[PDB]
Amino acid sequence: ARIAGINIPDHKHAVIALTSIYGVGKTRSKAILAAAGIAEDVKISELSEGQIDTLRDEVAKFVVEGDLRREISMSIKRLMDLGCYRGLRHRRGLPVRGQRTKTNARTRKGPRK
RNA sequence: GGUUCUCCCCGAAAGCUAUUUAGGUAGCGCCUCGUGAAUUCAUCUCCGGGGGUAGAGCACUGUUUCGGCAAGGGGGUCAUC
Repeated sequence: ARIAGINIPDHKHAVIALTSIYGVGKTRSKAILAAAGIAEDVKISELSEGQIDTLRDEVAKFVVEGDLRREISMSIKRLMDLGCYRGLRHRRGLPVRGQRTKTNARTRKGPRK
């Protein structure tokens, strides 16, 4: 299938296109392939009649899609409700990694203006 | 501006329209003289009408207050935005 989340890309290797499965990435790809006992030399283009099962099965074992994107974003407000550092820093846009906001932090403040 | 004898009858208008017209003039309206015509015309009563003014009203068009108060809120305090 195209499974959970619309589209699975094709005209490229199986592992690759599996990285484009909104919560599956570099490792996590070849880890499903290893599981499902199948190659990456073959593309997804070929979509095996075996691999077709394991698509939904192994992405069903991982927190992915809406499920993950829920939980994370539920927790950005969780701390926010409790007067946490991690909390308020999200509504100023600020980091939590001790980064340079004397100079940098132009992914947290947006770019130079 | 002035415009000269007499008697008798009826008797206006200062409105409208147009005008290089607005103190002019023309037509009409209104007067007069004559000739036709009509229970024509006029009034009044009775009978039938359409009316949007006066008055009144506040649905509508706007406008005004005052209670409540569906919604908005300016405004303050607080948070996470």
